[PDB]
Amino acid sequence: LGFLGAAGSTMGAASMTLTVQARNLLSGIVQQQSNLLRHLLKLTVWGIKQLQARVLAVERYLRDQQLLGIWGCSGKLICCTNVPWNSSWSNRNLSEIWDNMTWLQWDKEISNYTQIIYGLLEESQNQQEKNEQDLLALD
Amino acid sequence: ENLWVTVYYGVPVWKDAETTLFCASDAKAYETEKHNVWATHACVPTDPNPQEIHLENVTEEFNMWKNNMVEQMHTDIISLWDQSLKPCVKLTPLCVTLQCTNVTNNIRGELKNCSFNMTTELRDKKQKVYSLFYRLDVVQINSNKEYRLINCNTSAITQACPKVSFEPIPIHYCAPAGFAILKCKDKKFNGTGPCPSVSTVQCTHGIKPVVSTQLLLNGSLAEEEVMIRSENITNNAKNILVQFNTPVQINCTRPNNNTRKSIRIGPGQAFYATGDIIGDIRQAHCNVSKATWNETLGKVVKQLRKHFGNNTIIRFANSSGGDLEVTTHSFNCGGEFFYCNTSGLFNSTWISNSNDSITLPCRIKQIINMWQRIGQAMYAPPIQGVIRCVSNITGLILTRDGGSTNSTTETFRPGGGDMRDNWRSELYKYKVVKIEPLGVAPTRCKRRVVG
Amino acid sequence: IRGELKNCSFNMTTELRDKKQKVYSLFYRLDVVQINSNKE
Ligand SMILES: *[C@@H]1O[C@H](CO)[C@@H](O[C@@H]2O[C@H](CO)[C@@H](O[C@@H]3O[C@H](CO[C@H]4O[C@H](CO[C@H]5O[C@H](CO)[C@@H](O)[C@H](O)[C@@H]5O)[C@@H](O)[C@H](O[C@H]5O[C@H](CO)[C@@H](O)[C@H](O)[C@@H]5O)[C@@H]4O)[C@@H](O)[C@H](O[C@H]4O[C@H](CO)[C@@H](O)[C@H](O)[C@@H]4O)[C@@H]3O)[C@H](O)[C@H]2NC(C)=O)[C@H](O)[C@H]1NC(C)=O
Ligand SMILES: *[C@@H]1O[C@H](CO)[C@@H](O[C@@H]2O[C@H](CO)[C@@H](O[C@@H]3O[C@H](CO[C@H]4O[C@H](CO[C@H]5O[C@H](CO)[C@@H](O)[C@H](O)[C@@H]5O)[C@@H](O)[C@H](O[C@H]5O[C@H](CO[C@H]6O[C@H](CO)[C@@H](O)[C@H](O)[C@@H]6O)[C@@H](O)[C@H](O)[C@@H]5O)[C@@H]4O)[C@@H](O)[C@H](O)[C@@H]3O)[C@H](O)[C@H]2NC(C)=O)[C@H](O)[C@H]1NC(C)=O
Ligand SMILES: *[C@@H]1O[C@H](CO)[C@@H](O[C@@H]2O[C@H](CO)[C@@H](O[C@@H]3O[C@H](CO[C@H]4O[C@H](CO[C@H]5O[C@H](CO)[C@@H](O)[C@H](O)[C@@H]5O)[C@@H](O)[C@H](O)[C@@H]4O)[C@@H](O)[C@H](O[C@H]4O[C@H](CO)[C@@H](O)[C@H](O)[C@@H]4O)[C@@H]3O)[C@H](O)[C@H]2NC(C)=O)[C@H](O)[C@H]1NC(C)=O
Ligand SMILES: *[C@@H]1O[C@H](CO)[C@@H](O[C@@H]2O[C@H](CO)[C@@H](O[C@@H]3O[C@H](CO[C@H]4O[C@H](CO)[C@@H](O)[C@H](O)[C@@H]4O)[C@@H](O)[C@H](O[C@H]4O[C@H](CO)[C@@H](O)[C@H](O)[C@@H]4O)[C@@H]3O)[C@H](O)[C@H]2NC(C)=O)[C@H](O)[C@H]1NC(C)=O
Ligand SMILES: *[C@@H]1O[C@H](CO)[C@@H](O[C@@H]2O[C@H](CO)[C@@H](O[C@@H]3O[C@H](CO[C@H]4O[C@H](CO[C@H]5O[C@H](CO)[C@@H](O)[C@H](O)[C@@H]5O)[C@@H](O)[C@H](O)[C@@H]4O)[C@@H](O)[C@H](O)[C@@H]3O)[C@H](O)[C@H]2NC(C)=O)[C@H](O)[C@H]1NC(C)=O
Ligand SMILES: *[C@@H]1O[C@H](CO)[C@@H](O[C@@H]2O[C@H](CO)[C@@H](O[C@@H]3O[C@H](CO[C@H]4O[C@H](CO[C@H]5O[C@H](CO)[C@@H](O)[C@H](O)[C@@H]5O)[C@@H](O)[C@H](O)[C@@H]4O)[C@@H](O)[C@H](O)[C@@H]3O)[C@H](O)[C@H]2NC(C)=O)[C@H](O)[C@H]1NC(C)=O
Ligand SMILES: *[C@@H]1O[C@H](CO)[C@@H](O[C@@H]2O[C@H](CO)[C@@H](O[C@@H]3O[C@H](CO[C@H]4O[C@H](CO[C@H]5O[C@H](CO)[C@@H](O)[C@H](O)[C@@H]5O)[C@@H](O)[C@H](O)[C@@H]4O)[C@@H](O)[C@H](O)[C@@H]3O)[C@H](O)[C@H]2NC(C)=O)[C@H](O)[C@H]1NC(C)=O
Ligand SMILES: *[C@@H]1O[C@H](CO)[C@@H](O[C@@H]2O[C@H](CO)[C@@H](O[C@@H]3O[C@H](CO)[C@@H](O)[C@H](O[C@H]4O[C@H](CO)[C@@H](O)[C@H](O)[C@@H]4O)[C@@H]3O)[C@H](O)[C@H]2NC(C)=O)[C@H](O)[C@H]1NC(C)=O
Ligand SMILES: *[C@@H]1O[C@H](CO)[C@@H](O[C@@H]2O[C@H](CO)[C@@H](O[C@@H]3O[C@H](CO[C@H]4O[C@H](CO)[C@@H](O)[C@H](O)[C@@H]4O)[C@@H](O)[C@H](O)[C@@H]3O)[C@H](O)[C@H]2NC(C)=O)[C@H](O)[C@H]1NC(C)=O
Ligand SMILES: *[C@@H]1O[C@H](CO)[C@@H](O[C@@H]2O[C@H](CO)[C@@H](O[C@@H]3O[C@H](CO)[C@@H](O)[C@H](O)[C@@H]3O)[C@H](O)[C@H]2NC(C)=O)[C@H](O)[C@H]1NC(C)=O
Ligand SMILES: *[C@@H]1O[C@H](CO)[C@@H](O)[C@H](O)[C@H]1NC(C)=O
Repeated sequence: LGFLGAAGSTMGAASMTLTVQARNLLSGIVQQQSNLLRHLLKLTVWGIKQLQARVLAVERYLRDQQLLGIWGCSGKLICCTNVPWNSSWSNRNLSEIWDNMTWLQWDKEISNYTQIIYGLLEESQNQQEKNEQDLLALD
Repeated sequence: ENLWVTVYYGVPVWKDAETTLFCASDAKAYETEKHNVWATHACVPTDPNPQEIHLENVTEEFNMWKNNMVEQMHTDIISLWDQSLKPCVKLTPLCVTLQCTNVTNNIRGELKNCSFNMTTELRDKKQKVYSLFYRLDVVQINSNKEYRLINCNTSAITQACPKVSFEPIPIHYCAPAGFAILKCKDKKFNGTGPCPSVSTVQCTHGIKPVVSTQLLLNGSLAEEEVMIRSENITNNAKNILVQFNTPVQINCTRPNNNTRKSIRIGPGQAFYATGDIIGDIRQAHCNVSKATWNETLGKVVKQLRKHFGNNTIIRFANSSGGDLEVTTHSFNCGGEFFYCNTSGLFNSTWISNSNDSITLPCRIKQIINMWQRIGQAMYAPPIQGVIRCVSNITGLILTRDGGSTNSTTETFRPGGGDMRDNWRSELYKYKVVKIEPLGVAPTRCKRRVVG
Repeated sequence: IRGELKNCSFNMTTELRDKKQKVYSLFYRLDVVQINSNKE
């Protein structure tokens, strides 16, 4: 275990842990609450690099976390979707990918049409599914 | 088979990108003596616990010449140096005609007793006082010699603050959230390539900004025999970094007993001139254990053997061309800036398979503008008292043998032409990556039908 | 003996604060104005 501890292991192992990566993603001991505590101008070059790094920290976290909210998966770490898998994406079989490719390799295998999957993802799970209440919310 | 897509938040995948990093260091200067030029009045404190994970099964490829952590390092030091000189005494009034004389030839003369006319506290009145200056920092104009500061011709001048430490202290570079720094834990790492032993430490090791020329000090050394790294070997032109396995100890000391003479030039501002010397004039020197040096120079030609024409003739020459301040082992020590003659170390040549100690002559300069920066130069005030530095020498910098088309032999003379390569000797193993926690994968699993 | 610029001579500091130097320069009209035989 550890942060990215299973980065080189098979995809089945990264499926098993996963939180250790998600936990250490927003806040860090490195930030350490700023201030010297314990000259009186904090306009130094260091303060500029820190604050612009604290911004992109939450700017990149919220850019990805906004994606989880529009897919109905905000509350959980792994959610299933109602989008069928299209064979043009990969020809490999069920146990052939989860035990032989590792995630590091997999991100390069879908990076071509990865944005296209994201487009179809907002539709089937939250554009129609959240709409389907119309008939079932009350009759 | 009705395979459905499923999302996974926190997937261990990354892509090479370079973001803005920041400082980290614990209790250093503090109360007794602070105001360090680099660590400022406050850096974010480093965690006492360092986090290193031996990433398994991974073989990420590094590149130390196309790595941007060294370029971020370069522009940070420049902006950090200029910020530590901006609020201080400017020495614009120091540009007057200087009438100077030798010192005690006794009819041996390398400093001059300068008399000149300078503004006082009151703008109306003027004052004449003496001061001593080193050679080359002043030049003649056209019976009684007449001189001028070498920088008044070029750019402006600003005195270094009196209570500022130019001592390199460890500065840690660490990543921003969603980022990680990858460490090459492979001992042998010829140039750069796929590293089998990677770690994803959140924070680098203790990196000291040792401002050095040609030869590196207080650096990091891998355990194997001396490493040789070139962006491209055989492109005679590209410079060569050299990592030792065991560092040599070189101690330097300035025997001059400088007295402090503070003369005001207007209000609050006070120029710190060299006073009158106490004791016989002695040239500054550097000691190198001749025994320790002969073997370090030998292990390199053994490693260089397998990289340059196998078994043939490898010679070492003195710098070769260039300017006086870049061809000598320049550095800072205690506040005064030394320039030592390296021709005494790169003269031997071995090929075909209580104790004496080499010494190096050194001169001192008080006028400096480093990193070939023609914007503004600074005057380093003379350090009152005794001077002694004792730092390990861990790295080296080499250069060409001209353009010998094939032929008989190869020679490598030192040439610390640039400053950014000095930090590349400390950053060969690191590289930062951007974590992408979003991964999508198929599995025969779908959520509830209606909702 | 057509005139809208003037050949100006004036006294100005040099590189060394101690010494001074005199050089000429041309300036456009209206950018300069008189004060009170030889114009000033
Ligand atoms: C590569 O790394 C090396 C190794 O780090 C590095 O070399 C170091 O360089 C720094 C400067 O860059 C040196 O630090 C300076 O030291 C000056 C001289 O004093 C030194 O030695 C003192 C010896 O004390 C012992 O003996 C005395 C009696 O002789 C006794 O009282 C003591 O108790 C002790 O037994 C030592 O004390 C002193 O520093 C500590 O203690 C004194 C009080 O004892 C205190 O005043 C200091 O603040 C400190 O806590 C020091 O080690 C020193 O003058 C200088 O500046 C300070 O003093 C001046 C004097 O006026 C003040 O004006 C100023 O405000 C400061 O307080 C500074 O501390 C260091 O010694 C070198 N090496 C060592 C041994 O660590 C190289 O530079 C690096 N490479 C490069 C790029 O150069
Ligand atoms: C970098 O450059 C700077 C430049 O400033 C250097 O700093 C300078 O260092 C020099 C070193 O020589 C200093 O000169 C010193 O001046 C003081 C003060 O002047 C008094 O004494 C003078 C004596 O005459 C000198 O020369 C004769 C020549 O033979 C010598 O014999 C003699 O020993 C002296 O060196 C007096 O002329 C002066 O006049 C008034 O008082 C007199 C008192 O009686 C003296 O003279 C009589 C004869 O008349 C003698 O019998 C008697 O013994 C005594 O010497 C009086 O007679 C006279 O009528 C007047 O009333 C002063 O009293 C001297 O005391 C030192 O001996 C020396 O000459 C510079 O002062 C100093 N600069 C400054 C800031 O002033 C700096 O050193 C250099 N860098 C280094 C390496 O540090
Ligand atoms: C580089 O140059 C500097 C500047 O000279 C050197 O700095 C001085 O060097 C000397 C010699 O190495 C040191 O040693 C001695 O210090 C003695 C103590 O003086 C200090 O404390 C005094 C307290 O009282 C003492 O003196 C009184 C008399 O006034 C006695 O009654 C009493 O018992 C004490 O002994 C203070 O009053 C004084 O101001 C100092 O703070 C000195 O007394 C001694 O003086 C002798 O030598 C002098 C020349 O150095 C000479 O002029 C005198 O007449 C006398 O013969 C001597 O100075 C100093 O401690 C040291 N510091 C300072 C600030 O002066 C430095 O050492 C040198 N580098 C090298 C290579 O040595
Ligand atoms: C030139 O080179 C010589 C030879 O290396 C140096 O002499 C050594 O100087 C170093 C550091 O200046 C000393 O190194 C270390 O001292 C440690 C002190 O112990 C503990 O506490 C400190 C303070 O909290 C901690 O920082 C430290 O980590 C320890 O917890 C030793 O414990 C170290 O030994 C072993 O463990 C560390 C822990 O990571 C490892 O990194 C080490 O590799 C090692 O396995 C270490 O010894 C050292 O004692 C001096 N002697 C020797 C023979 O190395 C000169 O100082 C140096 N000069 C310069 C300025 O470069
Ligand atoms: C995602 O999908 C995109 C397509 O939308 C893929 O893009 C391809 O990327 C590759 C690699 O970057 C491109 O390869 C090209 O390589 C060139 C050098 O050699 C190429 O040509 C050689 C001879 O060329 C002849 O035959 C080719 C055959 O296509 C013709 O196109 C030529 O006109 C000539 O007739 C070939 O032998 C050799 O294999 C190479 O094709 C280089 O000059 C190009 O800039 C380029 O890098 C490829 O061209 C891109 N796509 C297409 C179809 O053009 C991308 O890889 C996909 N990513 C993943 C991982 O899925
Ligand atoms: C500092 O700033 C000054 C002023 O701006 C710069 O100018 C020189 O300053 C020095 C003093 O440090 C001058 O030298 C001195 O001149 C004194 C008198 O000058 C007048 O007489 C001179 C001839 O001497 C006769 O008269 C004197 C009267 O005392 C008798 O003692 C002699 O025996 C002679 O009979 C003339 O040359 C001068 O023009 C005056 O009329 C003199 O008494 C001193 O002994 C000394 O010589 C010097 O003249 C100033 N100007 C020059 C030409 O440099 C100075 O340069 C600035 N800084 C430096 C570099 O020092
Ligand atoms: C630049 O800065 C200067 C100085 O601060 C400003 O002052 C004027 O500078 C000019 C030179 O450019 C001066 O004019 C010159 O004066 C020379 C000698 O002056 C002395 O004698 C004058 C009378 O001349 C007699 O003696 C000379 C000796 O050479 C003989 O050649 C003559 O034939 C006469 O017998 C006196 O008036 C003067 O006060 C001196 O005692 C002279 O030789 C030159 O030919 C020339 O005339 C001028 O005097 C300075 N002062 C004035 C009043 O302006 C200057 O203004 C600044 N910039 C400008 C605007 O130019
Ligand atoms: C590269 O290294 C070689 C040595 O490996 C070196 O050759 C040696 O140079 C030294 C110094 O020039 C020579 O030593 C001199 O020998 C002559 C007689 O041949 C003596 O007269 C000299 O004595 C005077 O100078 C000494 C200081 O240099 C004083 O201490 C002495 O009192 C005298 O005033 C002096 O001993 C030496 O002979 C050669 N050869 C050898 C084999 O040692 C070469 O110069 C180096 N090149 C560079 C540019 O570094
Ligand atoms: C560090 O070690 C690395 C791993 O070995 C080095 O990387 C290797 O670099 C070489 C040169 O850049 C690559 O390619 C070589 O090409 C030569 C030339 O082949 C052509 O000419 C020869 C005759 O001269 C002929 O026989 C061939 O058919 C070709 O026409 C080959 O001779 C070599 O065998 C080799 O293919 C390597 O591919 C590359 N290795 C890899 C993949 O890592 C690196 O250069 C070393 N140095 C540094 C600073 O990193
Ligand atoms: C740098 O200057 C220092 C002195 O300030 C020189 O250090 C001293 O070097 C000698 C070399 O013989 C050491 O002698 C021996 O040290 C061993 C331990 O290593 C000890 O067991 C012996 O009894 C003997 O003392 C001496 O200790 C050492 N001093 C210290 C404390 O480092 C040094 O040699 C100079 N550099 C060069 C170029 O030699
Ligand atoms: C997958 O989608 C692409 C683009 O619409 C389409 O060309 C392809 O035929 C689809 N494959 C199937 C049958 O899932």
